[PDB]
Amino acid sequence: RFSPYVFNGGTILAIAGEDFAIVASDTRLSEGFSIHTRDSPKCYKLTDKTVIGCSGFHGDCLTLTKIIEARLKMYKHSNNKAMTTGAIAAMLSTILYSRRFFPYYVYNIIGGLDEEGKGAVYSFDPVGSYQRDSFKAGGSASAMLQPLLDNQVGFKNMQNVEHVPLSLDRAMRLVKDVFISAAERDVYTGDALRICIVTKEGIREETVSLRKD
Amino acid sequence: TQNPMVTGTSVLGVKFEGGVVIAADMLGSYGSLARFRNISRIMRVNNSTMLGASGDYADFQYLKQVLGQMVIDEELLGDGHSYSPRAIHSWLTRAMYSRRSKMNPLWNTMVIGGYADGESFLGYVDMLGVAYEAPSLATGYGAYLAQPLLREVLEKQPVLSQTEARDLVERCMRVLYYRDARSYNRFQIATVTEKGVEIEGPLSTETNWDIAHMIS
Amino acid sequence: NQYDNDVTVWSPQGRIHQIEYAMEAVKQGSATVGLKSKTHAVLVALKRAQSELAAHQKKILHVDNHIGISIAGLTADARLLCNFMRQECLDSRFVFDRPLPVSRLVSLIGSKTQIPTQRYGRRPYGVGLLIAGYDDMGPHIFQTCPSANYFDCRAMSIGARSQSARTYLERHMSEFMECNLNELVKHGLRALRETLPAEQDLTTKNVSIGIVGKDLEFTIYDDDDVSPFLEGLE
Amino acid sequence: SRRYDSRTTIFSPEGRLYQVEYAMEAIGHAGTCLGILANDGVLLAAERRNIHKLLDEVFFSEKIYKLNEDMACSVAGITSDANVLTNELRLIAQRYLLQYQEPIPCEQLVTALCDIKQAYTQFGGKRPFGVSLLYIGWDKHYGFQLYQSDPSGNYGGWKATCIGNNSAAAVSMLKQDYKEGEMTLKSALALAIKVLNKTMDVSKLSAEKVEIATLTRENGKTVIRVLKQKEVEQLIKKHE
Amino acid sequence: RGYSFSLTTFSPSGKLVQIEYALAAVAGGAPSVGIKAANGVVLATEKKQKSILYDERSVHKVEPITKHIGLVYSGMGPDYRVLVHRARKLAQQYYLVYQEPIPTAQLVQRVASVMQEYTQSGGVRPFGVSLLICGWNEGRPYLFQSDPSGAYFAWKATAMGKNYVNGKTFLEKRYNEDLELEDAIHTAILTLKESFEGQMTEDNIEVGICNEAGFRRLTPTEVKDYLAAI
Amino acid sequence: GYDLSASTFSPDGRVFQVEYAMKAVENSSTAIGIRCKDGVVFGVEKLVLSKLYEEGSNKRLFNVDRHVGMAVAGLLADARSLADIAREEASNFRSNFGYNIPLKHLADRVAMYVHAYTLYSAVRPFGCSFMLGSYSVNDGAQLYMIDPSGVSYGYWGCAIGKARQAAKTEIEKLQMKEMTCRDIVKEVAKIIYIVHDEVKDKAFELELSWVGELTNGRHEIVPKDIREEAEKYAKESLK
Amino acid sequence: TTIMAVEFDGGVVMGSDSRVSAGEAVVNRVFDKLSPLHERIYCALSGSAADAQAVADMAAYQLELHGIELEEPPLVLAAANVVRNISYKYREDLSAHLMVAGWDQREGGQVYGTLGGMLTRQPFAIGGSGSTFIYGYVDAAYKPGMSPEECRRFTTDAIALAMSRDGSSGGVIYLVTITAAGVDHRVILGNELPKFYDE
Amino acid sequence: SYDRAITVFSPDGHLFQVEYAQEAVKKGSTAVGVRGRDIVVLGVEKKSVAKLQDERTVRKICALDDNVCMAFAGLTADARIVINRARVECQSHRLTVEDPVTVEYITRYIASLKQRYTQSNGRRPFGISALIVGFDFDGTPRLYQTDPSGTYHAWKANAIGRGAKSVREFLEKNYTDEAIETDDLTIKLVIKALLEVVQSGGKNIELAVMRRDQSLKILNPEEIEKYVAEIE
Amino acid sequence: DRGVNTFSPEGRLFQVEYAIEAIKLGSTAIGIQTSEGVCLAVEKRITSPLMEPSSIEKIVEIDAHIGCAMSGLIADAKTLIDKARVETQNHWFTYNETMTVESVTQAVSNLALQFGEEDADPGAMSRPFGVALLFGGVDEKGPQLFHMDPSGTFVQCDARAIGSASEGAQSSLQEVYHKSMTLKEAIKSSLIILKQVMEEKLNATNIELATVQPGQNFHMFTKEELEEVIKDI
Repeated sequence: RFSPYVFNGGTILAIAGEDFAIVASDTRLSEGFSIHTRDSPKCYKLTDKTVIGCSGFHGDCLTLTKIIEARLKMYKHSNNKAMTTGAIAAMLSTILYSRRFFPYYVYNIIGGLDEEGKGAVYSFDPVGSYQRDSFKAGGSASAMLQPLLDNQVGFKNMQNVEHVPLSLDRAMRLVKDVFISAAERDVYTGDALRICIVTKEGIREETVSLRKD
Repeated sequence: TQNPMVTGTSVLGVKFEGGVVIAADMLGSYGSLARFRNISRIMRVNNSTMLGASGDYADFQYLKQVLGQMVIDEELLGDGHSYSPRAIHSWLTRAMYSRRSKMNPLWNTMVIGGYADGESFLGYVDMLGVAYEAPSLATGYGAYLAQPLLREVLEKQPVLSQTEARDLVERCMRVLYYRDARSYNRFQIATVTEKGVEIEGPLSTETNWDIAHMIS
Repeated sequence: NQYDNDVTVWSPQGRIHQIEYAMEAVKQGSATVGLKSKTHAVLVALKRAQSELAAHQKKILHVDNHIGISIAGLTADARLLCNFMRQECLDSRFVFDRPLPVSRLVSLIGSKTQIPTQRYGRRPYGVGLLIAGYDDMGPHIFQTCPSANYFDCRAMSIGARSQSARTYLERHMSEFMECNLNELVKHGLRALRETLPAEQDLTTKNVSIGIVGKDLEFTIYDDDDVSPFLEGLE
Repeated sequence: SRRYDSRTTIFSPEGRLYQVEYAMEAIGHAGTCLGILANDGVLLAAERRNIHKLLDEVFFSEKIYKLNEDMACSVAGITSDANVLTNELRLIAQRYLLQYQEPIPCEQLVTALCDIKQAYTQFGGKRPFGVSLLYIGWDKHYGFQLYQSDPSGNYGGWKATCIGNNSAAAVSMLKQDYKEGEMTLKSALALAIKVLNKTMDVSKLSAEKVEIATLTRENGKTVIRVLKQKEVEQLIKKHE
Repeated sequence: RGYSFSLTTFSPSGKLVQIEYALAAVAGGAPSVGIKAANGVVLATEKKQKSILYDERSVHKVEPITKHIGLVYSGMGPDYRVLVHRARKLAQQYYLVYQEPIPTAQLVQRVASVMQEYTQSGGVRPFGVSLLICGWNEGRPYLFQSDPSGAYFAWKATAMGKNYVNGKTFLEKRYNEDLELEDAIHTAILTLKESFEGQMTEDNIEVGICNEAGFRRLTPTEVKDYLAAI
Repeated sequence: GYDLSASTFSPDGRVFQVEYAMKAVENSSTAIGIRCKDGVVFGVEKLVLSKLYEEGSNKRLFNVDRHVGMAVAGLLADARSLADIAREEASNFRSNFGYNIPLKHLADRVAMYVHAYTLYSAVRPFGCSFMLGSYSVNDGAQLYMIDPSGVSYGYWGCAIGKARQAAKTEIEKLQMKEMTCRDIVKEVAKIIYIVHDEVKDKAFELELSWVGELTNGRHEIVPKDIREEAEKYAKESLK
Repeated sequence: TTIMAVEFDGGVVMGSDSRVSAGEAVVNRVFDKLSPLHERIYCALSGSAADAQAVADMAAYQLELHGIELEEPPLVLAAANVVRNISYKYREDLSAHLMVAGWDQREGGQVYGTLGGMLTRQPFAIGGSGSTFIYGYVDAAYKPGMSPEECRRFTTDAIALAMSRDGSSGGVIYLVTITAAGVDHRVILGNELPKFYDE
Repeated sequence: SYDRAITVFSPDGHLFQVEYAQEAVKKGSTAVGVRGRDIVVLGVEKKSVAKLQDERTVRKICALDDNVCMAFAGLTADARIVINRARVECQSHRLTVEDPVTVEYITRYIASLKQRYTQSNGRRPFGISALIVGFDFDGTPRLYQTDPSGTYHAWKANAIGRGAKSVREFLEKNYTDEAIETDDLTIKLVIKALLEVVQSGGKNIELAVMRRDQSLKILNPEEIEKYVAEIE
Repeated sequence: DRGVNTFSPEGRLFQVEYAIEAIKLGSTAIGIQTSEGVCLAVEKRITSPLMEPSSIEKIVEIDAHIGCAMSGLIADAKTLIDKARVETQNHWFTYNETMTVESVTQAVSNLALQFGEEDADPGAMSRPFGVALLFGGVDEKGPQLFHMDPSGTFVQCDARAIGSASEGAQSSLQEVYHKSMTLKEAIKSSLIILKQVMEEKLNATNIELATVQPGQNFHMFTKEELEEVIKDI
């Protein structure tokens, strides 16, 4: 039986602040019991304001990002303006759903700046079904990074703690420290970290080292 | 092509300063049998590209005729625009992917290496659409045996002189001969550089069996 | 009278009258002039204004990051053929993962516009294009015509009264390989203003400039945007 | 190419489909055909043009075709087109009997066909059928019926009418000589031989120059019968 | 792609002028004759043979359609080959579907339909042939004449082609219902012999017969024998 | 007239559309080829219609496949379309049969293609002739010349365009069966400089190509040095 | 089924057994597995006998059109490219295998292997279910540069070996020698098969 | 297939085929309607009395649904086509919406259809003008006129067919709220209208009637003739 | 007779020239663009008092921010209106945002020169639309009024008169318009020009009027509002 889906692992992450949106993912591209490459960053710069993550079946990550960017230049041609994050979110919902019967098996997490300069992160699933959150993990290590991001970012189950706004630095140390917390335990996470920060100034890229073993 | 009839074994790929070199033994199997023992699994696409393939061999010849047909159609124009290795890599990624999308998958695991504009490209494309670059590739069980040797040495030396790469490929293929059941002591080494694609072979692998007298 | 009703009728002189009449369309279009230097491919368009209150119709169309066009003639034909060009470039950056070389693009357009020029009941595209595009071979300025034939030009001027602009461009074509961006656009604006009636003048309104080159993706400059390049003009 | 198109689906400068009216000229030159609607049955009487030569008369009648269990049709004009129309009507009524398990009423059948003739008269550019048709058929809704359709696709129910050569004189004689609701089958036979006697200018009417088939009811079943020659000579002699 | 509109349009008088002209073409065709006996049907048609170079045995106008049906035409030859192949196709469909030799009235209905389809379709002219289909089954003879307009007539005995009017008037005085087959053949051959102009031979007139044993062509020997006694 | 479409013979039996299209080829600029002992050479009187055009605009020497060249004339877009059709032809033949298509079969296929448009009112003839050159160790040099009618003839020396007659009278002056490419190139040059009516329609380019032994059967445009020495000698022969 | 081909200087030699079995009882104990594709191009069938036959006939059709259209005998490489295309385009529907062999002016004798839709010239290209029992013999007894009689007695020996061991192969051994002169069809009756170690 | 462009502009901007189709309507049997308080009446002139004629199958006032009926004039066959398409589409509307069609829906439908055949390959324009009268689910009366050009309108009372100029002049003169206060003043309005154009006061049009939330009601020629003597 | 795709000796399609002449017979409509929004008034040209005045609707809605005036073959513009409606709503579905005016007039502008008589896979359009539209609306770029014609050229205009008396009326538009104009001034001005051009005496019945403001959706002025604005005459 030919199987058309393989879990190439690698986790992404996205956070929304008052004025930014980080997106991060490990670049281990695993399969079975090996490591294809210790470098295949799973964030793809879509526009000047929108950084899209993709984890899961690596082939559909490539095809899906290529289709998205093609749709962005189609939009820009017929409308004379780049898609915002809102439009990219909805359009990626109809792309991911128009194959409802043989899915793109790719957990997207689109983070970026809406037209109000405020953070926005649209976590998806393989068959469409999006939403806007303030933070999100996806992929292999979503279950080990999600609760800690609830804790230090959502401040849930706390008492007598000031729900201070999410500052860019503390979001950074959250990203790196949580990916280390995953690299210790998740088998599919590690070998690098590709943290892309989004602001009005453009997209600045930052990488981090992790456990290789 | 749901089932493989005549497969090959692992292909090896490794970059080096100013060119890429790959090897793939000239064996073509049919089950456990080593039916075809003098088939070449490395193609020259043009002066700057050369391709490899494990897995099903018939589909490899389909990609030879189609792909060489493309580069010949493009050489016909004589407009100075030729597919860099990145273009050929992306194309095979799309053909393989689409064929997957129809559930008629080309059962290849190709490894495209090339050298255009002094930048050694080295791609990978398996049947399901997975693709990526890397300093060292090995399809099939080569990703199990020769792959740790190549990432070990490249870890020790990410930039390699050409001959050091060639010995590294020879020694990896020595391991594949000793341990890969579908292997055979007859392989080609392809070198793509400034000058062009040169396909040496059939080569062979010296083998040591001193351990065979150690058991007692 | 009996030969000028169809595209598929050879005259006794061996000429397709409908195709020639199709080129009369581009000859009536608002003058648009392109040209190129060693590094840049410049376009310059006079956006006609039907009424004083009406705005000058757009003559430049973004085709991709490195290719832009300048129509003149039947506009709807121009947006059809532009949609085709865009679909070509998107398909190339999809499959081959690299920008389409321009000459191949104008070849595709050539074979496209050739088809109705030979099949009964179709009509030749009455849209005469200039295409600017930068690729590995340097900047390009192709001219296409209703006859489906395309040209590779140093500098060409199409539109009504374009012959003056081509006259000037013969007067100064020998300087174009060395000109920087601004001087180049100055040449284009002068030659384009050679076409209009003497009293009427180039302004920020009726001019558009789409430049594309080595270190610059294709960019279109509108009414206030041509201000920087819209000065002096002796 | 456009030089060659006859444009058979366009109006004139006065709103008259030239091909439909020219077709009406063709049927205007066809052999006269008329039937009468009565209480106890219906009869059709058509001037034959197979008159007389070395013909064989292999068939039972010339211009009368059987359409289902319960109907009959008479054509006039283009013989071939009449063939195509008859085959099409048989196909329609038998599709209705497949899809409903009952006979098809006359009105539904005529409408199904006349939509076809109209369809050619509107688009497709084909020439319209130059074939007028008179129908007779019984149905459990409305009783015995007579439907005249013409090339334009228009049709109407009639109690007795005549299409073809001298149709004007025929309908005139019917206006002078039809007793609405009081014409019997035999009264219909006599009147029909009256009209055909006066109209057919070929001169002494024979049994060979016409045929008549009558439809009536018998024991919960419909009977479609053609008149044998002895009955025709009998009825013409009676007409004398 | 081809013209889609009908080329035959009702003239303002309403008579299809293309079928008038096509009938004029058949009227100029080589003369043919058919007569129905009590037990069979004769078909004899004139060979408008040019130079003696012709291999006269190479092609025949009287082709069988099955074991019991014939065809003769009058006018345009190649068109006739079209209708022959079409007829063979139809009779074979009927034989597959119902497992019975096709009754000749049926076959003439269908082939009449096919001759009609081209008086109405797009950009085709009507045929230029008037068929004579003779057939036997149910122990009974059949002889039909199809025209370019598609209508078919059932005949006792008929004539077509060049001088078909004098042919028919020749048959009206010489056909009798009780005519056996051979004397029928004699009457037909005399009928052609009225306006042959050329001294008939066993090479230049064809003779076909359909009886209970089936349809076939009479070899020029036998036809030579019937060309005796005249 | 009687000449309103190809599907209409005149009273004398001449499909006027094909003849007209030939009158379209004859208005274009003359191009010539010469098959010789070891290959084929092409020249192109490519009139440049204005100083604005790039050196290399409107090339009339194509590459329908690596072992076949193509010189065209007349309405040039139609020439390009024949380029696409022929290229599809050789590609189809390499995918079907796995080796370079014999040029003879290629001019059969293309000739049937052009001929496919002289039967219908729905389409018009290609108003363009053209020459095909090829060299191979198996069949040597070959030169076929399709015209608007679709007929394919093999020539030792050909000429198509406006000055076809003068170019023929020039080509008959040669013993082309006994010359090699590197000497043929000069003579084709002299031909183009001679046949070109200079004072009318000045300012053309010379655009040459061969395919044969020296190019290993690979059709390629002439080296610029060889073209320039050729123009130099031919112009010197004008004098 | 055990078909075999060999390349020697003037041409080739296509041996083949003559049994086609249905399961455990044979259907045909004489069947020529060598159907001509042209005057001098034979294809040795195997696998689905019906499928192999359809493949041989279609390939013969295209090779004959291409044959006449060029007016020159079609090169064997052409033939194995058409049988290669038809065996590759339908590979999920045909269990066929066609060692297409022959002669041609431009190259001389050839034996192309086309199992699964691939194309590989080879010295000796044995196939068929019995071919899995003679790899040893052919490898031990093949020496390049074989005279024709060496090729014929050689393939007769090899197919003899396969016939003694294999159940899918039995009967007579057909042999044809394709050269510039023409085809020389020969048959090996069961009383003439060279006897080997029988126990 | 036939794909010639039958309907094409002419050297004034006119669509000659549309003007010609409207010519065919102008020779059609004159029809009239009016929109009253709770009733909607249509009258179709006489058409073809022809004493042998059958009445039932030669009427011009067919039913499109429980609440939508229509007159017309011109090429009666074409109008039979449009009537059929409109019927099938009404029922498809009840399939996809569960709500009976407003008169606006079916009228705008048929206007779309006539517009398409004015503007497609190888198709002549319909020669029918349809005065579709009906009741919206709220019960308001509805009169929509649709001509071959495809443009449709609401109407108080409008006349179509031959001589629609004089009759339309009539409803322009005599349509008043006193005129449609009651049923019989409405119907005597319609027949009082056609009587300028009917062939002697008649049978020689009979008509049709629809009451609020009541299926189409026709008239036999007796009750038509009562009004006949009542107006003559 | 010739085809529909024939170019004249001057270089224009015949059918687009004769069609742009056909628009010259339509009733004059006019709209004007201002920084407050855009208004639209069109003469109904009632033919008889038996007509329903609310029947003739020459200013219809394309979405919550795009009002489409027209003039000419009012039948033809139905396919344009429904085309635009399906367009903007599909745009909303897919991209989750309102559709720009330039995008709409470009999309619907794509159908003009989509006509022929030989390609015709369906029975596609056999002649150019005899409609001159004037898509008005507001987007993130703000108020904009895009003219359109049968030839498919959609052009941005500050204020434009289309129809029968578009010649003179347009002279009134260049005569009266100025960038700093307030929207009620736009309404008054346009009604003044229509009153100049109309044959019949003006009233609140034989015209309509709509506007689309930055916060206001598309809206058609009822009878009373129209009268209140015509009190100024």
